Amino acid sequence: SPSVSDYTRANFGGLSEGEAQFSMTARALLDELTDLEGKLRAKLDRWDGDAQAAYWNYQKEWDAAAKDMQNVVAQLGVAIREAHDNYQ
Repeated sequence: SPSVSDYTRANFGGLSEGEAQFSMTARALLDELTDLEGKLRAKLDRWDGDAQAAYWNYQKEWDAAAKDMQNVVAQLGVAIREAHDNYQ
């Protein structure tokens, strides 16, 4: 019943809403981890040697996982723009 055009605009609306939600979730996670790293580093000098070594390995892992979310939303944003025929 609706036209091809009606369904097409509806689909681009959904893509835009989804992209914005995934972007807000990625930004929220980055803020929370940056805040935690500040708190942990305050007295890192007073930790046991083995625990200090653990920190550098575990920090590396949680930061990489967060960075991956951010890369995914960047690529999705570009793909959606080009699907709209917008190359600027």
